[PDB]
Amino acid sequence: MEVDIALPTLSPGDLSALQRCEGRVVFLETLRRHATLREVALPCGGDVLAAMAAYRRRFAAVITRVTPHRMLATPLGVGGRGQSLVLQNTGPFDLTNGDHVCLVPPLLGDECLRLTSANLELRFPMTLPLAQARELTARVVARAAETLQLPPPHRDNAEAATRSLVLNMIFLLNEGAVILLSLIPNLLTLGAQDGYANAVIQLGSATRELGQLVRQPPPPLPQDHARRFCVFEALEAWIASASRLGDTLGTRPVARVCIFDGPPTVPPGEKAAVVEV
Amino acid sequence: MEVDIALPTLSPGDLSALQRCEGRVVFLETLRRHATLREVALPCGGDVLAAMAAYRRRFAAVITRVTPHRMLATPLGVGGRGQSLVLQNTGPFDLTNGDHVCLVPPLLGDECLRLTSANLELRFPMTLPLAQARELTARVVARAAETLRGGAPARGADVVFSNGRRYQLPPPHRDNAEAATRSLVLNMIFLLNEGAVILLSLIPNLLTLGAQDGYANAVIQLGSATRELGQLVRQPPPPLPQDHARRFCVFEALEAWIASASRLGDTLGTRPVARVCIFDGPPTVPPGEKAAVVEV
Amino acid sequence: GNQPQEELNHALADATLLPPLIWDCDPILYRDGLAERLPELRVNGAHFQ
Amino acid sequence: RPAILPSGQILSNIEVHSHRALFDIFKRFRSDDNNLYGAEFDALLGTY
Amino acid sequence: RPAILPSGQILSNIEVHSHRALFDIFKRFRSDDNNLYGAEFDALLGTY
Amino acid sequence: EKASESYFMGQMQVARTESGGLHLQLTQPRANVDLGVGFTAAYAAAALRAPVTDMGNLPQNLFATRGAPPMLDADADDYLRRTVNAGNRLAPVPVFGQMLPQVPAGLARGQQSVCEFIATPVSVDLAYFRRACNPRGRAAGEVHGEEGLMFDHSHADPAHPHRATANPWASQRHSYADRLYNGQYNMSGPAYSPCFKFFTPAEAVAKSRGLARLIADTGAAASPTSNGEYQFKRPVGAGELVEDPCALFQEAYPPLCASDSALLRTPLGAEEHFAQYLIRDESPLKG
Amino acid sequence: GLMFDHSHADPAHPHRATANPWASQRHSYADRLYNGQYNMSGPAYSPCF
Amino acid sequence: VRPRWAAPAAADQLLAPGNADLRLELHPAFDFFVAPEVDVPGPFAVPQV
Amino acid sequence: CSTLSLVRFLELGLSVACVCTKFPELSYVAEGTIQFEVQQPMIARDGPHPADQPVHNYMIKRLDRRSLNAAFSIAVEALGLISGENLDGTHISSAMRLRAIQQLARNVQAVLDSFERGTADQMLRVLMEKAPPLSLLAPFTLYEGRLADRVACAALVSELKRRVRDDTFFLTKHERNKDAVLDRLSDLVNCTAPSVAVARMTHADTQGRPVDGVLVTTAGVRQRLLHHVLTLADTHADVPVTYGEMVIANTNLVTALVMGKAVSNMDDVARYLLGGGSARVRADLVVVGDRLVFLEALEKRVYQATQVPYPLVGNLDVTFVMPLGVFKPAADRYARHAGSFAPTPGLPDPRTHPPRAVHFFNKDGVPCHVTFEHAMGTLCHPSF
Amino acid sequence: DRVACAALVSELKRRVRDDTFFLTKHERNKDAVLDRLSDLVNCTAPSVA
Amino acid sequence: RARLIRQVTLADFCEPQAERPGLVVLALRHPADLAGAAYAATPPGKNHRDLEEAWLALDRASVVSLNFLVAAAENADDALRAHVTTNYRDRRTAARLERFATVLRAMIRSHVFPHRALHVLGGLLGHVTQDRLASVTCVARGDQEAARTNDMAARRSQVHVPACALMDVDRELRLGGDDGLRFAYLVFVYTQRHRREALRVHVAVSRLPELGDALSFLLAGTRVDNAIHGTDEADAPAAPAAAAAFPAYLFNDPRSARCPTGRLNTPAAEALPVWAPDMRGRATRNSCMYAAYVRLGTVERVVRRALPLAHMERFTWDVGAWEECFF
Repeated sequence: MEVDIALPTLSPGDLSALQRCEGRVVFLETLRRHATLREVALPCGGDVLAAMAAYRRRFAAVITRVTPHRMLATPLGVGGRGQSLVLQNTGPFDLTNGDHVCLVPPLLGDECLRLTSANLELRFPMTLPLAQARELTARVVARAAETLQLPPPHRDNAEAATRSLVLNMIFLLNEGAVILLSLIPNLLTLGAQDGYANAVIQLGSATRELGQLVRQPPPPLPQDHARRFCVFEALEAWIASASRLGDTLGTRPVARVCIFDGPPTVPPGEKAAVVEV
Repeated sequence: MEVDIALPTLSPGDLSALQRCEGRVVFLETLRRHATLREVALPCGGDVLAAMAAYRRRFAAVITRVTPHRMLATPLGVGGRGQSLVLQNTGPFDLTNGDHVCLVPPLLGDECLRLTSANLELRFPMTLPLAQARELTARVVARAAETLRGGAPARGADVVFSNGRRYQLPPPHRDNAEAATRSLVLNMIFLLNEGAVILLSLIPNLLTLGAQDGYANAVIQLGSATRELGQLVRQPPPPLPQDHARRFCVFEALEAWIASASRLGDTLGTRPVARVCIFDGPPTVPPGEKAAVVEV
Repeated sequence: GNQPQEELNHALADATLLPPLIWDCDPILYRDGLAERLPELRVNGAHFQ
Repeated sequence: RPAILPSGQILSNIEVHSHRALFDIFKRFRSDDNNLYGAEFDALLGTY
Repeated sequence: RPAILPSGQILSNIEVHSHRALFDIFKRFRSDDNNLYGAEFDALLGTY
Repeated sequence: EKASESYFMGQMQVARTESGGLHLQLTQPRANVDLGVGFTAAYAAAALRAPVTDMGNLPQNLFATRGAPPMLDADADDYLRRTVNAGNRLAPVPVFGQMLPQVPAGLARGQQSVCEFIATPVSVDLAYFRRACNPRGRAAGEVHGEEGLMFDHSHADPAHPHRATANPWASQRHSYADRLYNGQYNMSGPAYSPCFKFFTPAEAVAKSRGLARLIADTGAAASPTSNGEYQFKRPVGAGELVEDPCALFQEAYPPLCASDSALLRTPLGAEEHFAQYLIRDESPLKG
Repeated sequence: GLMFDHSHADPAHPHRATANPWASQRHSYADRLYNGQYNMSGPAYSPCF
Repeated sequence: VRPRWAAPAAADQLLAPGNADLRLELHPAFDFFVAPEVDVPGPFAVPQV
Repeated sequence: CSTLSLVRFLELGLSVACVCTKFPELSYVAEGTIQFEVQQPMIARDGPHPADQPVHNYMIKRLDRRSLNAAFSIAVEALGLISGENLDGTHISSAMRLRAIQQLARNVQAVLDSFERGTADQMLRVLMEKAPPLSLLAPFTLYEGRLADRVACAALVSELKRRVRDDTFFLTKHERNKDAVLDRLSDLVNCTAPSVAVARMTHADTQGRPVDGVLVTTAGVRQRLLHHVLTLADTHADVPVTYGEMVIANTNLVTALVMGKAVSNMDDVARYLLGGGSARVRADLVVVGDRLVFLEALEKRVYQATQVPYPLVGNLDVTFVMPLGVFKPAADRYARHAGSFAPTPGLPDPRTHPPRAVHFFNKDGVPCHVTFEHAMGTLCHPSF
Repeated sequence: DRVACAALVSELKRRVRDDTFFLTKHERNKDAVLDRLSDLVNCTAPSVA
Repeated sequence: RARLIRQVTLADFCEPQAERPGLVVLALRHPADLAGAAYAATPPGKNHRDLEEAWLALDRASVVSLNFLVAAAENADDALRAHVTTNYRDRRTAARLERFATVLRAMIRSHVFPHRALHVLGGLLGHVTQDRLASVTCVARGDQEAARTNDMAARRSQVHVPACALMDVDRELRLGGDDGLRFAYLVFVYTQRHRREALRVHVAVSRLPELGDALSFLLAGTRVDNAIHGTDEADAPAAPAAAAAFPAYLFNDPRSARCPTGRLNTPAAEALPVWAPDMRGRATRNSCMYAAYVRLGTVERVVRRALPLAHMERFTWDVGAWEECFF
């Protein structure tokens, strides 16, 4: 399948600028075979949180050719996992070989191929490696939680992010989880005889600030402490949650980079082969 | 895209052992049509967390036929149409037909080739069905945790079933299970406690609601629309001037926790790498025996 | 350590290192107050009366 | 490793897996295994 | 297992025991070892 | 020499794949073998260009290394971190996922080296640093001395028959300086340790069966260091060719240095004045 | 980014970060006299412009 | 916390790329410090403004 | 436009440093070997101690596997034009097809070239790793036969420790003398030993006796040598222009297929056991000592205008050591002259206190000193 | 990469202040002048013919 | 082309001669480990051996056709019950359907949910049967009609789903969208009220790649009445002690009682405030579980046409992993 995006008549002042966008990704809404350019288009920059929430509700598409009439595309993932294509990087950090990439809305705006003749503008999302996209989502959601190079939130959707976060956190509290919660001092004392044990604990740990301020008594034996065991259940639940906490706030990694011959690290603004996942 | 591996000739006898591992998986570094055996090697006594984190920055590849000269591999990530391929199951328990496999390090007692002629070691990761692996990880971690607090060291229920037969979950001291897993249990238990503490610090009165009518009502209201009982998160007290030795900004701690939790969740596998589509064979493949698979 | 920097830096600023000759209890009364390291002085077997 | 030109044909067939005892090495693969088609030799190039 | 026909002669001589590290495996003997005299083969005597 | 190498080239082959486009990737296998008893080639290292790395200073920071049990009063080592990491580059900034030294901006000269510090009694004789010396005092190495000489103390130091050692805190088995820069004591960090090869016997597995083996091994030993803006530790697999006669002698050279700038002036003159001393330059780089 | 920040050390004498706290920070004294976009330009030439 | 002005800062360790004085030391004739956003002189107790 | 400087490996003088033979079945052979035998001479002693028998010994050296490769990507837009699928019936698509096929030809022209400079680079990569430095090589050859007892080994290492630190940089620290350079080059050329003779080299001078070796350098050193110390011998040399051949046929085949080995000169062994175009290339020669070697600096003919570093700029590595705060004994502190670095009158002399820093010159020369407080990174850590 | 340009500019800084005048600082080394002239000639590159 | 799976099995649940090709089949876990994991999985207060009994009351058999499973649930249109009963050849069939219903209702009661007991295979196309022993064959990837059935009346096939259970989403949620390529999800609906509970099945198609909030709103009544009646039979203690209020005022207190690190023992640690987080009987996550879904593939079109049915259109088999829906 090859999504076909039709174009209206264009002035030569912007057609030649659109030609340069040969390896960026756009977000359709329905996967019909044909679709006009006006359809696939997002308003000018605003509320990076809302936009990041919108990328979840639509499936991406990367474009390959730009003819004076017609502009092709490719629906990224609907049935395929090995359609090796090429897409250019537009994020600040240079993405290296091996790691996955995730789509993130742009910061500060200023990335808008404002077309005057057609009277519309596009905002192609930037591409970041997973390790840094996670951190960016963390920073933005924390800042949203603060309000009860950086744009301010809107207080209408930030509450939705807070709701998702607080739900995913609330459902960690289990009658088994308290058993683990009981050994905070037994953990700190273990984080003293060795080096790695102390290394795993952070500095503003938000728990060392607790284990040295409050004593907790032995836990109450739960109902039927003979038949079943609770710590196992709580830990399994926590694995199940944390395996899917990153995506529920940001976006799943959409493709991983593979290059057969070129230099490993590809700089910003340069195309690099890829395979999707 | 099939890569070959130069093989520094070892000896008779050992080469037979290398021939016996004609089905396992190996983690390459980069997709080049050549590679030296010295490259795909890991000290078979190693930290499980770091190995599981490194498994992401590599490519899986299965060892097809081997010869005294070289051995041929086939990567799994990139591929055309997802062609079939053979795989040697090496987990502790069998895997059925029509499910998904996942790659985890040798969490329990380890097995590792010791190629004494070439003086290098190899680790071949286990091959587990999805849910059973996601539960076995929790099993080993929970056993280590129960041991940690010096409580009742045994409960006779550290056992896992799979297709009838009962498995024993070998004792946790065999190779280095008291040392090569400490990192994992620490890094998991700590994050769990930190998440709990942050939540309780943002909502101080959560555990003083109705035992059955308040907490459930709060959860159901939170899951539903925007009432939220006002700022259900009470405004935390104002922090210190960031040079006082006891500054504590709760929100930056929440930020660090989100980041670390996401990172830990991604470096755990649990995203299927293949799927057994065996055909013309016994529907249940026992451990140690090959099994037809199609990559996902 | 519930002590200003000077006592950690030097060795003779400590209020916990008793002098070799004492004529009263003024140094000893100051000693026990630093429990951050469990101190103890044995006088013939009794703490002090 | 396998033969190239058989010398004598066998007049009488029999079940072979019964009489494992008469033979010294025994290998029975299902059908067309992978080892038969390996032509991998090794030898000295020159002496001096 | 010595060579029967050398391809080419070595031009220069050298104390070789000192430079032994360049070579992979080797062996020296006093003079006229008995091992390299009897050479017996192993033959398969009919395929079927 | 006239024929120093046999060279066999195989048969070319063209492997195809798909990547947008079409990647034809040629390949040709080939092999060679030395065919001359004894050596057949040599090089001399005639000229000299600018030192590719800076020869300045950079105090190594331990706080990137783990395995050392911390101090009980967490406020104490918190203060240690808060004061020693201050104003010190390659400080382990906890930027996401690595807790590694941040990417520095701007380079005076080649990649900056790293410095170490080894305790030593004040009454160590000074003349041991004029000539080439070993930072331990036991000048064991391997080339001059059979196995068992690296840590024994009932046998004299071969390079100084006068004493047994020259640095008690840096020679004994399990001594202090050993427990920081040894091979099998799991106290290494991401930063390169310029003295890693001086307190390591792990080559005991690699026993030396000929001086020619060490000779040929030197001059082509793969590089242990990185090539980024610092001297980071590098995976051993990649490597690169580099020459170093140190690992053959385990000995170091003293650079031109003195305990006062007022001694290193164009009228050099005296080399020992008072408590302040001067050390002339006795190194392979006399010019 | 190397010219006005004071966390990345001086790339010529990496001991310190700057060698003159009165001529290196932005809006410093010595800067407000010889900066191209603060416009205290007179008729005479200025070698340090 | 200790006030930076009273406890002397450093001799060399002032020009290090981290400390919180270079950020406020950029004119030989003027000083720059932080103070409560009030009018001077104000009431006795220091307001938390 | 621009041409494409083609180069053939056999024209270069580096060819005489190796024998090259195609072996079209290398992809099949396991680890091959080569067998040497050598027979050390012996001289007759006399007197009390009994004589000895003449010694014999064999040896083998195994091969090693390397490979070359190069990517050749072409794109879809032109792939549709080559195969004629995307071809249209016009007078304009024809020209684009012409352009596409010309591009593919000009591309394959470059990729086929790379397999010559490939060997040109691989030969240097190989030879550079087996040649020990001359410094560590001369005295070891001076001490042959006596490296049995320990004392001779000590007398050898005590001389290696000097040769390393004194004979390591000529023509940069000796620019007034001439015959010292040529004599060092003579030692270099004469310290090695000739390898096996083969009739396939025939690398000859324009007039007479054959060549013996090569001398590869960087352009700068070659320039410094060809105008003060070395006189050009000639300007041409007749070389072979064909490879050799080792093939498996009609006697190696039966043995390789049924047994598992196949010797190269199998036909000779058989027929004995049972009864039974020189080119002209402009290379630049030079005579040194009593030999005749090629003198090249391949930085231009090859390696030029590309992305690979020249493998002749190696890397020396030294480890410096300086004492920080030592205090000399009492009986060694003394001013060489009573007129000392007398401090300012009225204030006491800080030249008596124990020193607490070292001063050393940096790469360029500006001094940068290390003081105690820099050791805080070490002497302030729980590891202590 | 940074490590290359570092040494490049560090050698440029030395090449400026040593070889900006010949046949006036060095009339004794007659051959050094011809050396420099040969350098000057060969350093350039031929254009299209 | 597409890839197939063959699994010999018993003719109890999926009966490949009774139905024509083109309907999804499921793989059933070995029941031994379910019965075992119950022993540790059933919550407090409830029975801990009732699944043992429920299974023993139904006495390898491995596959189960969705056409069969949909009948043994709450939601079903009785026409399909009549079809399954009178159209299956097999003996004792209605009784078995009843027992299977009791099995699934026990499964949800014991907090071992059936979504952890039924992996999904593709749509069957072929079979050879002995007397009460079959070998079904289903696709696993690719599009359905790449196969080749041995019917010789209709070589290719389609995918048939009982229209009684097919719940569309977009036209339901009124997204105002326009039908293009839509996903396909098989969803389960749990409901938990002790001794009065059931399971609802559906087959959902939409363009929504992430169900989540969509089901959370679709099944609002289920989540509501499941969060409150779910903790039942668990002894909660009396009114929670005031010590349970986790103190927050004490974090950035400059003057407060503090403890030297490493000394949580007998030495003077008494002056620290006590806090007993005690959570015994509140709603856990498994208590608020109400639905679970899994992606099936992509679809063009759905038409309804005959017993009512729902023919798919260009189904491309792409099976995904299971998913929880509790929040």
